[PDB]
This record gives sequence, C-alpha cells and structure tokens, in this order.
Amino acid sequence: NEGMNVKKCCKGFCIDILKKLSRTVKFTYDLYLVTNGKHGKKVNNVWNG
Repeated sequence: NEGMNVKKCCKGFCIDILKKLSRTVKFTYDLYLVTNGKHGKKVNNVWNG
C-alpha cells in the first residue's frame, strides 16, 4: 500500500468556496486529498478520513 504524490486539479462548488475564503482572508492555501477514507468514523477510538 505505497503510492506517490501525483499532482492533479480539483474543481467544484467546494473549490470555489475555498477560493472565495482565501480571497477574503487574504491568506494562501495548500490542499491535500484524503486517502484513508471518505468522511471518517470512530473505529477503535481512532478517527480516520
């Protein structure tokens, strides 16, 4: 279970909201992609996703 760091493009309503937030707060942003899960649930008292 070893991958890489391939660079892609993420677009959508959430991306537009994040861009507006960055423009208003005037601070930059670095965004990742979740690989462990989709949303995350408490399993073995450990949060994932």
